Amino acid sequence: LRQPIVVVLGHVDHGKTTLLDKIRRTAVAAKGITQHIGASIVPADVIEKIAEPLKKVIPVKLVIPGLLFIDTPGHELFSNLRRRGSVADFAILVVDIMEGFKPQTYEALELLKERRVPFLIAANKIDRIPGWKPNPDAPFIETIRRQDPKVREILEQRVYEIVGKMYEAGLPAELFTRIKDFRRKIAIVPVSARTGEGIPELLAVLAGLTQTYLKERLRYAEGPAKGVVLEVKEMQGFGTVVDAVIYDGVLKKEDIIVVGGREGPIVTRVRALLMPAPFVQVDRVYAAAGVRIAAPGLDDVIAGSPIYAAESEEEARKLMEAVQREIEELR
Amino acid sequence: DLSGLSGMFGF
Ligand SMILES: Nc1nc2c(ncn2[C@@H]2O[C@H](COP(=O)(O)OP(=O)(O)O)[C@@H](O)[C@H]2O)c(=O)[nH]1
Repeated sequence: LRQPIVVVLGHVDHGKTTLLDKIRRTAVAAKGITQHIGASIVPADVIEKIAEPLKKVIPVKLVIPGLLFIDTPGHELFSNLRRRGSVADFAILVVDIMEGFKPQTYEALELLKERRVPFLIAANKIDRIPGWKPNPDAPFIETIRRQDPKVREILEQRVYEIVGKMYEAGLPAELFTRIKDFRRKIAIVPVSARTGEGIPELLAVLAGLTQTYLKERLRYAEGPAKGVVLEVKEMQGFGTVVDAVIYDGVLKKEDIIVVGGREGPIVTRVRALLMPAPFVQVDRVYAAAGVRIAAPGLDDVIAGSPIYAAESEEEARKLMEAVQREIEELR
Repeated sequence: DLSGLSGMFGF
């Protein structure tokens, strides 16, 4: 298996950026992350370490190698993960527990539905519930046991409101500690992206659900890379480069690639693969990775475009019609 | 429950 690819959605100011940064900080402290372009990997060992206080209540053993978190949240990035469903394997829908569902919360729901991306809800800012007294970094189930009873009562009223919106939207959901069948109900996991409370359940649910239910998508197949472009930018000493996510196979230096551009399909060859310095050049990257790709002729590449490596010029040519067809469905 | 996460049920 390779790493699930996780995207973070939700309304402005509900804590997406904060949550991703808390996760990364928690992982860096456990050991910590792997450095990818536009993404961070939490290794399975680190997830097992962070989930250690839950070991007696739930099985915490991982058969995924890690989780890859896309570091840019929100709807434009999610649109750039679409492919003939999504490249994303799982999403976190961040809702500020005090505020509830806002307009971009419902947009994210529609996008998730349309692309059939499975998800959970992170009911964030629980530290802002009147009376909350933090236990930093603790599992939700440990810290809530130490809050005033009125605190639990407010939390359950806010969660019930979320559950009401979700049902109205066609999607059964519940507090994660009130679910028997995680295939049938969307889990609501209360967290604080400020204090870290609930991050352990957060990570254990993501890991649990992806490795249990998505093993067919997560199968690594040795083969030429398949990916998506997330950004197009100018890079001094390399011209226009693309930041991509590789979701299957292996991408190597000097591989031929086919990518979509504004004046038609681009056929080029990898000149350098760049990763963050611990930029450094690497000879190859395996799925799942975020990598920066320097190749000639990428000026007109369309963000969101598929990227397909090719063993030969003749197989490249055969890919160009698929790429154009993909690009058309994405406009 | 094949995930085993319903070990949390009741908390
Ligand atoms: N108290 C508290 N503040 C938070 C939490 N998560 C985010 N914030 C703050 O809420 C604001 C918006 O967070 P941000 O991550 O930027 O929101 P985004 O727009 O969804 O990416 C910032 O001031 C954050 O410091 C939380 O869990 N607790």
